[PDB]
Amino acid sequence: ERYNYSKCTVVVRIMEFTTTLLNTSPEGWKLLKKDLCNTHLMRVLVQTLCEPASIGFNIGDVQVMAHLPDVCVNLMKALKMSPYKDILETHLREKITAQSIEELCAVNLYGPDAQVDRSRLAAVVSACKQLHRAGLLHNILPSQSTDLHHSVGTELLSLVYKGIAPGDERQCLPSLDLSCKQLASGLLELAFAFGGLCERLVSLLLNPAVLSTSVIHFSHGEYFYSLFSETINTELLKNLDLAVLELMQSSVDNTKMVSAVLNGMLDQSFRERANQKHQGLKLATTI
Repeated sequence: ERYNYSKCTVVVRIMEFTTTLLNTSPEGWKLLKKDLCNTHLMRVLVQTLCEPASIGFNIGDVQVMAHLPDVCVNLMKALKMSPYKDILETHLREKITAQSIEELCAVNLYGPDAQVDRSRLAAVVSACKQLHRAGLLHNILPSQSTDLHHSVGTELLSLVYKGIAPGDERQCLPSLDLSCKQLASGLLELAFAFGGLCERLVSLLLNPAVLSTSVIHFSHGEYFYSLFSETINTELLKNLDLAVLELMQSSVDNTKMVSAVLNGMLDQSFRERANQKHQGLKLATTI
């Protein structure tokens, strides 16, 4: 009860100290050469990022861990804008995230082994979101073959689009718990953390593939959109021009979908008008 909270304070402040000082100095790299031996704290940082409960976070207490990711992101960012990324770029990338990470997590199709899987799934998704927050994610992005970052577009489909569908065996449709809701949202944010997916995304939408059930049939894309509505339409809005042009023109023989998706565009656009005014007027003009 006390040793934890103490050392939690201590790590949080040492991280804060590093970032706000060993970086805010314009020639702080000389200080880095003074605090030369730091690989230790790098691994501590990354262990917190990846498995916070191991160190300090171990309290799980809402006020402290609320600010923990913010500090982590800021420190990560500082290490970006400063040199000495090699230790970052290596010691973080090649250890807490890899290609095999997504597949080796992807194996358990939300199995009854509940207390196990979505744990590390969520750990990874939170961590990667935090990375993108710091925007060092692309350094963890491995080299691919096409402008479309298969790295994450593929995990999109192979985790949800294939994942949500039991049509490969015509078994019972897997109901989603709020656990599944939040996990899916995280995965979607992941997919959308990388530019150049939306076209594939609408392809995943405007697909006349039909799901089976319970005997009724309903278009799989309709399920996918109806379920993850807010995140989808959000991201579609995030690149409104490209999505609009593709929705209009790449789409033929599309009655239900194109309608519904455009309505959703308009809707979730209006839903947030106090937040901004330059988002829908442009959407209106385009469509």
